[PDB]
Amino acid sequence: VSKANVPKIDVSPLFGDDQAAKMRVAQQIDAASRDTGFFYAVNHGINVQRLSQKTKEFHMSITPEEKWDLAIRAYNKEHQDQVRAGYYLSIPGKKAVESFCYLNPNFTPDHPRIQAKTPTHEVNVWPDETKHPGFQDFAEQYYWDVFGLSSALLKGYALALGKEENFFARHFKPDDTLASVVLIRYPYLDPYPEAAIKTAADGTKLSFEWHEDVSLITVLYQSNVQNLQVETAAGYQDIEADDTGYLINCGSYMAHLTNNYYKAPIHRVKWVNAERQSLPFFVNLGYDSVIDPFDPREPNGKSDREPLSYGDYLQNGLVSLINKNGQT
Ligand SMILES: CC(C)[C@@H](NC(=O)[C@H](CS)NC(=O)CCC[C@H](N)C(=O)O)C(=O)O
Ligand SMILES: [Fe+3]
Repeated sequence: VSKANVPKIDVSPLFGDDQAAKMRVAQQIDAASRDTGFFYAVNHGINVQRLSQKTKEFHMSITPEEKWDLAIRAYNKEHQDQVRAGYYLSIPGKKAVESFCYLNPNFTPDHPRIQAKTPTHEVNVWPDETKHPGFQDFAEQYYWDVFGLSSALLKGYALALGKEENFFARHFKPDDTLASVVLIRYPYLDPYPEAAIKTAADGTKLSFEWHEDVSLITVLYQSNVQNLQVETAAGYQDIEADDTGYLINCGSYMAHLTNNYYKAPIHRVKWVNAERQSLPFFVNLGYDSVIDPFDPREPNGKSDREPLSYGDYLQNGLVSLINKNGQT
């Protein structure tokens, strides 16, 4: 098994006003997006230290009672409004991973999308503050820290594609973004239940099967345990871990709107028996956001693809990923 070329790109110019330096970042984003589809964003300005410090613990201190009380509807029929946000329980002997998903903190009962009961919008659920002091504050703060990094990255992608820097970011707004954070725990287990291990066609033991991400881009922090592989024509290649950087890739909404010029890389999660964290931020637009497709391979830039509303894209994609790769 070979190793994927995953360049480390200093993204710090994307926060500044040196326009040629921003173009030199954009060139690197373009090159990576046309190669394996992954890069590490470094010099990103976020305190990923601990982000990790916490997150395993939140993880290491929630009880079964609290898990049921926060569980999504797949695990708790009483919680019919929790499709996306809440706790995703492990099933000892069967399913090792567990996770906690939250959405835009601005989705409250006052928000018109909550009032209208629009699909994919939910009010976040949180544990008791006294049992988990500082957790909600940390998690909401983190959402906006990674929102800020993601905005800057979106400026890089726009410039890489020959657009003005706000081409994507103008649709990525605190008042309506459908972006989500997931705090994932992958446990060490001895014995590890074979029922929680999948076998790929090529024989590789996996925790999560091949997929394209449902996102515009995905902005991922993981602890220092190698696990991800990306598909290339020559087969799957290992993505090296880097617990100081953010691993970035495009999702299928980007592939759609660029006429597949920036493909959504197919990737999977190898099985590794080690305690680790996987903390994605899925960069989603607003429910009504529409980006007009274009084809940067064509002299006239024109695409015949239909502009997709982001919310309907997300509703279709999240359901499809559950059906194909299982309830997480
Ligand atoms: C590699 C990570 C992205 C992580 N995988 C994942 O998070 C996988 C594949 S991208 N993602 C999902 O299942 C979609 C979660 C969507 C979320 N509940 C929401 O409503 O927005 C892992 O470590 O398994
Ligand atoms: Fe993924």
